[PDB]
Amino acid sequence: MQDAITAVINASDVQGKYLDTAAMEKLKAYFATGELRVRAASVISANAANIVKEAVAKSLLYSDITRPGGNMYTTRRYAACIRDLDYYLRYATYAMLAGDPSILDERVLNGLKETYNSLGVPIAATVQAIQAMKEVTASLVGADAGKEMGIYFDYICSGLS
Amino acid sequence: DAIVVPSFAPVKPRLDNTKLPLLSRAIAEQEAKARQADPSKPRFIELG
Ligand SMILES: CCC1=C(C)/C(=C/C2=NC(=C\c3[nH]c(/C=C4\NC(=O)[C@H](C)[C@H]4CC)c(C)c3CCC(=O)O)/C(CCC(=O)O)=C2C)NC1=O
Repeated sequence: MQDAITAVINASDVQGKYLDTAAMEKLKAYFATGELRVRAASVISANAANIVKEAVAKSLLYSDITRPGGNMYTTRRYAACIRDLDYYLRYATYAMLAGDPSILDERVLNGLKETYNSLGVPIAATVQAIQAMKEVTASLVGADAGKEMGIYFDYICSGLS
Repeated sequence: DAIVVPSFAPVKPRLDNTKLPLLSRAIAEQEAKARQADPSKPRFIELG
């Protein structure tokens, strides 16, 4: 398992060395910014439904995707699409709290591109929907917290593409 | 003994039309306007 503090600990364990000053400083930075990250994460969870609604409205709705034959034409596909965005956001916020991009790669980005390719989901459309979520999440979270959230959101998009 | 005018040979034109400027504009317009929204119709969001 990987977290920001845990990854510093894991690197130190591989060395076998006692805690270095550089390791202490990096861990201190994680301790320092945890407050802003925590408050924003709570806000994200509270307004999670509104965020995915805003994202599909801004990117994935009123287009050919939701018009016939667009991989969202049916209610089953639409429900799976909003569910997929919801999972993307949930594991992304998990990782944003953790501070480490490794967690999302472990769960969200493990075979995700292959699965989407097999099912015929548009990779680009998913990426643009993720970016639209990034804008909405930045608006709700605020600039300081949203910038941190944006980095891990963008890591998810990079894994997809 | 040769025939100066043996027969008049048909020629295949080199320049293919529907690439010519006027038809090309019109072909673009008909295609693009068809893909766009249609005036005077009740249902337009249903169409793919
Ligand atoms: C094949 C199954 C299927 C259906 C049916 C379907 C419909 C559908 N209805 C939509 C919107 C909508 N649907 C309604 C529905 C209603 N508002 C009302 O007052 C009524 C009570 C009610 C209908 C009689 C509204 C208001 C919107 C627009 C939402 C908005 O933009 O504010 C949207 C999102 C906007 C878009 O088209 O991109 C879809 C996809 N999609 C599907 O995949």
